[PDB]
This record gives sequence, C-alpha cells and structure tokens, in this order.
Amino acid sequence: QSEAEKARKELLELEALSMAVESTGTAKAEAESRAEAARIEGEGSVLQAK
Amino acid sequence: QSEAEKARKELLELEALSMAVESTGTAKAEAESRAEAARIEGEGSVLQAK
Repeated sequence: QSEAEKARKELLELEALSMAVESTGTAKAEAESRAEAARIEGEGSVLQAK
Repeated sequence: QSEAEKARKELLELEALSMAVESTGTAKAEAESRAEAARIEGEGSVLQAK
C-alpha cells in the first residue's frame, strides 16, 4: 500500500494539472466570448448614436 | 492511470481550444447580426426623418 500511495502521488499531481487546464480553458472561453459580444455591441451603439 | 492522465492533459487542452472557438464564434455571429440590423435601421430612420 505504501508503494501504491507513492505512485498515487504522481497520479494526483497529473490529475491536478489536467483539472486546472480544463477549468481555466472553460472560464477563459466564456469570458472572451462575452467580452467580444460586448465590444461589438459597443461599436454598434456608437454608430447608432451617430 | 498516470500515463492515461498524461494523455488526458493534452486532450483537455485541445477540448478547451475547441470550446473557446465555438463560444466566440457564436457570440460574434449574433453580435454582428444585431449590429448590422441596427445600422440598417438607423440609416432608414435618417431617411424617414428627412
């Protein structure tokens, strides 16, 4: 069981890296989509105001 | 399982890229459609005012 835990430590490190990658990817994708939509809406608003 | 997680990290990176592409594409498409509609409506409004 000690040897199994020795391997499980590295396995958990890899799992943590994968989880961080997935979470940051999802968050950045949603944030960038919303930001692009807001920028387009703002430019349209400027033109409509003119 | 450690090797499987090693591969899964790259798989999740690719999935994050694909998700970001899809989200930004949908958002920008909807925003640009609404902006074009607003611009056409504004030009029509100017002509109607004249």
